[PDB]
Amino acid sequence: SNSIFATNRDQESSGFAWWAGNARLINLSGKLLGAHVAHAGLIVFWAGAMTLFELAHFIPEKPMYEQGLILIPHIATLGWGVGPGGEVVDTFPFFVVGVVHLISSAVLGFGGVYHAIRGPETLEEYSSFFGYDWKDKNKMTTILGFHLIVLGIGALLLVAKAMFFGGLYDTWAPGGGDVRVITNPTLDPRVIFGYLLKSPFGGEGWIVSVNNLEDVVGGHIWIGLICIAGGIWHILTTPFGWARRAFIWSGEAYLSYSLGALSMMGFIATCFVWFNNTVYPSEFYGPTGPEASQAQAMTFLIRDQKLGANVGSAQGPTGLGKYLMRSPTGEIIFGGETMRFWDFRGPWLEPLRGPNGLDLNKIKNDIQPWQERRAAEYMTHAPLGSLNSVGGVATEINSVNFVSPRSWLATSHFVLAFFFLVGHLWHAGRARAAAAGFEKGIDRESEPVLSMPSLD
Amino acid sequence: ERGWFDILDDWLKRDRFVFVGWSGILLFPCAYLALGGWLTGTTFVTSWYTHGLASSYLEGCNFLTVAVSTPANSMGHSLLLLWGPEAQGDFTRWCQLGGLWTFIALHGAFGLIGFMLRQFEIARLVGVRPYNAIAFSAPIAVFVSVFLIYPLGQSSWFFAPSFGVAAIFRFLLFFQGFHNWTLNPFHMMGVAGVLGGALLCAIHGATVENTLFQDGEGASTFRAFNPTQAEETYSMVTANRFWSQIFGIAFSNKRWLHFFMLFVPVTGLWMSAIGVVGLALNLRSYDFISQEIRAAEDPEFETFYTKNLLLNEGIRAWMAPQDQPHENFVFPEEVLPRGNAL
Amino acid sequence: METLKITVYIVVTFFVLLFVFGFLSGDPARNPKRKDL
Amino acid sequence: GERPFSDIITSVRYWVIHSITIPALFIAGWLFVSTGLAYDVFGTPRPDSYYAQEQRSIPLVTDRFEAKQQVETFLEQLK
Amino acid sequence: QTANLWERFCDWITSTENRLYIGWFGVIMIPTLLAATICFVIAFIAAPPVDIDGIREPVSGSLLYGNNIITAAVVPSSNAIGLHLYPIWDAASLDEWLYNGGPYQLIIFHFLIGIFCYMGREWELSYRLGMRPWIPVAFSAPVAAATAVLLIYPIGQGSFSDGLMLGISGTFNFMIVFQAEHNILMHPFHMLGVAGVFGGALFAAMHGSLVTSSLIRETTETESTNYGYKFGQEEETYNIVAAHGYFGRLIFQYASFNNSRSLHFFLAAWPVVGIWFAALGISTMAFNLNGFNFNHSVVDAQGNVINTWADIINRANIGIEVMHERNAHNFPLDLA
Amino acid sequence: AELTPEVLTVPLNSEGKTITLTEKQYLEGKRLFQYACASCHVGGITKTNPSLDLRTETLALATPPRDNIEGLVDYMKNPTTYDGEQEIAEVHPSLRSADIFPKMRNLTEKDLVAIAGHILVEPKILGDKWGGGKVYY
Ligand code: CLA
Ligand code: CLA
Ligand code: CLA
Ligand code: CLA
Ligand code: CLA
Ligand SMILES: CC1=C(/C=C/C(C)=C/C=C/C(C)=C/C=C/C=C(C)/C=C/C=C(C)/C=C/C2=C(C)CCCC2(C)C)C(C)(C)CCC1
Ligand SMILES: CC1=C(/C=C/C(C)=C/C=C/C(C)=C/C=C/C=C(C)/C=C/C=C(C)/C=C/C2=C(C)CCCC2(C)C)C(C)(C)CCC1
Ligand SMILES: CC1=C(/C=C/C(C)=C/C=C/C(C)=C/C=C/C=C(C)/C=C/C=C(C)/C=C/C2=C(C)CCCC2(C)C)C(C)(C)CCC1
Ligand SMILES: CCCCCCCCCCCCO[C@@H]1O[C@H](CO)[C@@H](O[C@H]2O[C@H](CO)[C@@H](O)[C@H](O)[C@H]2O)[C@H](O)[C@H]1O
Ligand SMILES: CCCCCCCS[C@@H]1O[C@H](CO)[C@@H](O)[C@H](O)[C@H]1O
Ligand SMILES: [Ca+2]
Ligand SMILES: [Cl-]
Ligand SMILES: [Cl-]
Ligand SMILES: [Fe+2]
Repeated sequence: SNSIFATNRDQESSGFAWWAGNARLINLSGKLLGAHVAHAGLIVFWAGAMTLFELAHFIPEKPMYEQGLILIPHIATLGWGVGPGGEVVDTFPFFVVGVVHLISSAVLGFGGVYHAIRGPETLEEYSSFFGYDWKDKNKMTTILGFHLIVLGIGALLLVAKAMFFGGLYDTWAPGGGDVRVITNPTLDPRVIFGYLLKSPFGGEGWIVSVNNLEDVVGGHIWIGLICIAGGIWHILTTPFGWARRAFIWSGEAYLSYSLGALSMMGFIATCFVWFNNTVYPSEFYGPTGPEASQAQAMTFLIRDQKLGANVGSAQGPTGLGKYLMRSPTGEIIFGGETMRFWDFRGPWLEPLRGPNGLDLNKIKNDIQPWQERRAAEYMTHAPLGSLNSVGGVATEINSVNFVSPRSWLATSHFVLAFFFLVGHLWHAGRARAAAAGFEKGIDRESEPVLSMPSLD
Repeated sequence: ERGWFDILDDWLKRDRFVFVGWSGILLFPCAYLALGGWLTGTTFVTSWYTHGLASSYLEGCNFLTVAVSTPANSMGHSLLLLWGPEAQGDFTRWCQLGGLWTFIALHGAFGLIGFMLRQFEIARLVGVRPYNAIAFSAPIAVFVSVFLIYPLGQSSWFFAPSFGVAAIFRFLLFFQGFHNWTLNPFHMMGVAGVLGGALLCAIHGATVENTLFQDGEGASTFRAFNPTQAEETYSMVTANRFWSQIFGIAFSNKRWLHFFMLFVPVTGLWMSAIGVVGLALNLRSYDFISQEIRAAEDPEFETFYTKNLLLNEGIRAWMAPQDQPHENFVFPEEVLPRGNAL
Repeated sequence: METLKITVYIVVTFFVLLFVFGFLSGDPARNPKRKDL
Repeated sequence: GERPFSDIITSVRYWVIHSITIPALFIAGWLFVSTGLAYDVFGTPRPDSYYAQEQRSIPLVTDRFEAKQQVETFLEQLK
Repeated sequence: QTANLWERFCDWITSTENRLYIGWFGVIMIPTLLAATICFVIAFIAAPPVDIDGIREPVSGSLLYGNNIITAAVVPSSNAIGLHLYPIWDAASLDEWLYNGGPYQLIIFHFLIGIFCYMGREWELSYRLGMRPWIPVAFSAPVAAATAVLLIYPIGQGSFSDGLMLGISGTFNFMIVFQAEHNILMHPFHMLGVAGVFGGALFAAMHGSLVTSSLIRETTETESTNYGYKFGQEEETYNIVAAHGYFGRLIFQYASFNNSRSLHFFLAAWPVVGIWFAALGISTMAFNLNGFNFNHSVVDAQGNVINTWADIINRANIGIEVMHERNAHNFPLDLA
Repeated sequence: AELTPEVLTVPLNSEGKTITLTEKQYLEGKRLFQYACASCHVGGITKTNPSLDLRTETLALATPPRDNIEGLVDYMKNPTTYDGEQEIAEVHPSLRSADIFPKMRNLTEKDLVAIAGHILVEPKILGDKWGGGKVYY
């Protein structure tokens, strides 16, 4: 009664110290449900509260990327609130997204707190549907299937937005970036799955190279159907013998598999926001590193050519062209250190590119002021800056309060992906050792090495 | 009738929360003044008159940029005593002249002596061998060579390290640009001892923790240990087999293992101290003569060694006017070495 | 160069297949304790 | 042989004493700065006292034994 | 039978009786580490100069081409290649491949695969031996650091020509340029790294000295005290209560470990976490989120900058910046 | 040293008329300069064209003269090349091109005067460091 150890919420009952206390939940399906739903509330809370904070701080006439925004860029990329060139025409859609997430987080938090402290601690006595045993392989694949179906619907919501509810922001739209309705999504599997077999190295870039919204939307049509089909599959089947023999079947093992999965996705997202300027439009996120470096070469090409330079024939100090040179396969590219960035592609630059690379005739005659503007802007918003948000190279003096959203998003998600790989190793190794029965140490009376022949 | 010395010895060595000892008579005042001097200086004291630098919270610096900075080069190696001929008893002028630097360096030195003496004294009273004291000789060699011998070989205390986070980073880059200190094999042995010591720390802790015997039922395994137990808490035999098969060799002797954990970082720090003693005299490992002969004759010959000297030349030319203000360097823009565009 | 490329592709494929089929071959049961895994 | 810190800092007597002494020390340190006394004890320039209005040169000490009088001269050139 | 012959192979691969454990991770580790080592040794001795910065300015890295052990390196692939994969079979000739820094890519990619498999192999053998599984978690710290400087940093900057150069002086070149371009000394993750390795060395010496200090007398005055411990003996070889009694008096009682399991967890955790943060420092400065910038942070009443030590660091950084790769920049900002 | 009325007194026009800025004016000018200009003109240089800086002596030799409030205010409405021959509002932020440089959209006459006063006062404080670049950091 009046005893501190009288509950099962201590090391004495559970075998786990307070600093591993959430492991006490492994076999308490009800409270563990509470923990998960409450945690979902925290995610949704942040999405809502952070959007309202961003909107309250938002000056619509400054670029988003001058304002430390990462969520409003996500909403704008879906075509909400913006017009030609990414200009903000209406902030109310940002407000709605923020409010509805914040209100929804209250419902999730309510259910989480209920299940965590007031509801039934285990679900199995209460419901055969919601109860589960981690070692019940069929129940596990059924719950996986439910969530696969939910994820497929989610992918089809993006498609629905792109095709029937206003479209998406298209940085590549002919005549300038603009919101565009996608009517011909790419369904050809040779294109969609071709992305998955591209090398991740330079000039290829695996799926990070996706460069048009038709492929994006068609890809999500495929992922939607694949996930719904796989979900139906896993509700109607149980694991084959070869799978049963290959895997560890425990809650901690399943957690470890998902940690390895999320780590991989985190590293992928890091590269996506660093290199891709289609689903991360530079109008909202700022230029990529490659983009800003190319924009500097473009800027001084324009300036020096205006002064009378023949930029095609100008030999730089090394013997390579000061402004223009060849890639290792012959394409005409910008010179200087930005020779490394010749795989870059962006809508302000492509009008100057022909079958042989950069076209000297177009460079001499057809560079428009909006291209000079965009190159100057992007050169001066390169994703370089200090931890206290002093923009520029590390030797820059204080003045410009700037760190690119691309740098914030790349660094955070590398840090997170890395620790999640560590978590995968931790929990995968522990799940193996626990399934085999030696996660608490070596049995003194049955030490395996003592029964092995010496090595020499 | 015992005798006042023995009665004092009794009281000094009483088993209390903070052991005092004879060594504490030296240790506690000198450690307290060194620490108190650093906190006082970094909170309130400028470096305007010695360095042309702000250096305190009072002036607007933060924890990374505050320092107690060295005296001006014109002070030479003056002890800079409060009552000495420079400050002449004026506490305010003493602070403005940099007296807190020698205050901290000298009380710090005698405090470190007091601490090593404490290690000896406690070991003798408890009855253990004084290896902890012996290992501490490495921190002492580093402090003495870096904060005392190095400036004593140079023109003045000005070129000792200043006591601050960013000030120390400046000291690192100064040693790169002027001494090419990374090229010095005594620094390299120091690096090996520090990184090798950290490696030994990690691998030994990890090995013990993953060869534990199951001595309890808890999934958290810390509770299954008793300090008075006779038995090893982990399997040396299983650990030895694991590393033998993974890496090719393994410890088999626990005593050697733990001596080696002392030997590696202690020896490394001792070697780095020797190199700094050379740098006190500008006896640098600055160049490889054969490389310079070849590069001077052959303008197509380039190595990472010649590339780093160009960086050093940049460090010296661009940092010296503000870093050595007593020299009154004026380097017109046209003489500054620099590559294309930058 | 083309012969080298094919050779390396085969070599890489060979070792990767050994790794995948190896770890598929009932690896949980290859431990000194509970082998009914 | 002395009382554990956890007994001391969870006692009413400890907090009666230190509810006075800790704020008092905090306020005295505050005033040490806000009255400007910290500047004059340690000889730290106020924001308007690093340079005279016309010159933009550092008052660096160059004389070991008359450094005290040299600082005193650099300070008289401010006002 | 195929299934029997394959099971015999699996039993040999995973055998706890091989002098060096092979295992399934070892099936990948052994060929990749051999390829990387052989290429590295040959290149370090004999490779001709390499145009690291893509400006037709080849840097000599090998011993036979005028280097010693301290200056030699295997030089990164050309800036003209950037992040493109440059295998031997994409070159017109070995001569071209060598000029452009082909060996570097072969070495680093085989090495990285090899050390990741080395880490998995540490998990694997621990599983075969009935050990607990987290030694590879400790090794993940150096693996993460190697991956940061050989893979993540060049990806972020768009070129393997900016990855760690494989030699002693090449390492220093990488470090000095990095300081100018990221102010890594002013980055808190590098500071945590330093605490990790300074603290790891300190705690190694501390732990080593305390155990050595309290060895139980088991030898005569002639022989090494090391003979007082016999491999595999059941009893502890030092008096941990004596060791704790010393260290608790050296500082104070509750600052000292009496639990050997807690003590050894701390010894593992401190350097490992420190190096995790070091690796994350490089891996996030790879995307140009750089060290603290307090350049001109202190300003007087009129508006004059009052320099701090941060500003003196900045002057050294500028000197490095303007001099490095002195023929490679044509435009005013070094943006990668 | 202090930010005095004398330091804050700058040429209003080429004819020799002066204006004494308030401390609030100067601070507003500094803030607005950071908001709209420092991405290219930090420290008095010009990142996208380093040949032209914001030094008073450079502004004095521009056509029309830009070393005074009215000259700088006019420049922020209708910028020209250094010789005055060509209008460059299409590639330089100005009130005339506030449609394509949206950070100019809400700037009042008072705001332009403040920005102009910051540009003229700053070299009076910093000397050759204004427009000096990294050599003077
Ligand atoms: C995402 C964060 C998170 C979540 C969702 C949980 C959830 C849970 N934890 Mg874990 N825990 C966490 C982080 C988390 N924890 C961390 C960081 C640590 C290390 C300190 C631990 C250490 C730990 C231990 C040692 C134990 C748990 C236990 C539990 C479970 C029972 C809690 C209980 O009985 O408290 C009772 C507490 C109260 C009744 C106080 C009030 C608690 C409520 C929930 C606060 C709600 C606040 C919110 C603003 C209300 C909004 C209302 C509105 C929506 C209407 C529960 C499912 C226990 C368990 O496993 O039980 C079987 C257990 O023994 N946790
Ligand atoms: C994906 C995560 C993420 C990213 C990329 C960003 C990015 C940004 N934020 Mg947001 N934010 C986040 C999550 C994130 N935030 C969360 C969780 C909160 C709730 C606290 C907020 C609340 C918030 C506010 C209130 C504000 C921002 C602002 C910003 C901008 C300025 C950032 C800054 O100065 O940081 C400074 C950097 C630090 C403080 C460094 C933190 C270092 C951590 C502690 C390292 C942790 C390592 C790892 C996680 C732990 C490992 C431990 C190990 C033992 C396992 C930048 C765009 C600012 C803005 O400009 O808005 C318009 C702003 O005012 N954010
Ligand atoms: C995945 C999350 C999840 C899961 C698996 C459960 C599961 C359960 N809940 Mg809990 N709960 C949750 C979230 C969840 N809940 C949330 C968010 C709240 C706050 C509203 C609650 C508040 C709550 C209370 C107050 C009670 C339960 C109870 C129960 C048990 C009986 C439920 C039942 O029979 O419904 C039958 C099914 C229906 C009535 C139809 C549900 C249709 C829903 C409302 C709409 C679905 C639309 C769509 C899928 C939602 C997407 C949301 C997404 C955008 C985030 C069962 C174990 C009961 C219990 O434990 O009794 C002992 C109980 O009294 N839940
Ligand atoms: C959340 C997603 C998810 C999860 C966790 C599972 C989990 C499972 N699936 Mg299901 N599946 C899913 C989605 C999912 N599935 C979807 C959406 C579909 C429809 C396409 C299916 C269709 C499906 C079938 C037909 C089968 C499974 C089966 C299984 C079981 C064993 C699978 C296995 O061995 O994987 C590990 C994968 C391998 C062993 C194959 C080799 C893997 C290579 C070497 C890895 C290469 C990865 C590469 C580097 C990363 C991307 C690059 C690439 C694009 C080039 C396991 C319970 C099996 C089962 O028994 O079900 C009853 C089974 O037969 N699934
Ligand atoms: C462990 C105690 C201790 C030690 C070793 C030191 C050491 C030092 N102090 Mg610190 N100090 C201390 C405690 C200590 N201090 C305390 C408690 C305070 C606060 C009051 C200070 C406040 C302080 C200040 C303000 C300063 C110092 C300074 C110094 C340095 C110069 C000291 C000096 O020249 O003394 C000289 C005096 C002696 C050596 C006394 C020796 C007495 C002899 C042995 C008597 C011999 C008698 C003989 C046998 C009789 C013969 C008779 C005949 C007729 C036969 C030196 C590093 C100075 C400094 O750091 O400058 C940078 C400085 O300015 N100290
Ligand atoms: C279990 C547990 C836990 C956790 C918990 C959690 C995590 C919870 C969550 C919770 C939640 C998640 C909650 C939420 C809530 C929310 C709300 C309550 C909201 C509201 C809103 C509002 C009210 C709004 C308003 C508005 C509008 C409408 C408009 C705009 C403006 C404003 C904003 C004003 C812990 C850790 C403690 C531990 C112990 C156990
Ligand atoms: C949306 C989109 C798209 C599409 C996409 C897709 C269609 C995707 C798919 C994807 C996929 C389809 C994926 C998959 C993956 C897989 C995986 C990831 C696997 C893994 C595996 C594992 C992990 C295994 C392991 C193992 C081994 C190896 C040995 C034995 C044992 C075990 C089993 C453990 C695109 C790009 C067009 C564009 C953009 C948008
Ligand atoms: C010099 C001198 C002297 C002495 C003085 C003294 C002895 C002083 C002391 C002083 C002191 C003794 C002071 C103190 C201070 C303190 C402070 C200022 C603190 C702060 C802290 C904090 C801020 C914290 C932080 C943190 C950490 C660190 C970690 C965890 C987290 C946290 C955040 C909590 C005499 C008179 C003899 C003579 C003349 C000269
Ligand atoms: C994303 C790409 C997806 C591509 C499609 C992937 C399909 C994967 C099919 C997996 C087939 C598994 O095939 C599996 O191989 C080996 C072959 O000995 C068997 O492994 C067997 O090895 C030995 C006997 O030799 C036994 O000790 C072990 O218990 C047993 O499992 C599995 O029992 C068999 O089922
Ligand atoms: C109409 C009378 C002529 C004198 C008054 C009008 C021009 S005044 C003139 O304004 C210019 C910017 O517009 C500046 O270049 C110049 O310095 C300023 O004096
Ligand atoms: Ca209990
Ligand atoms: Cl270089
Ligand atoms: Cl360039
Ligand atoms: Fe040990």
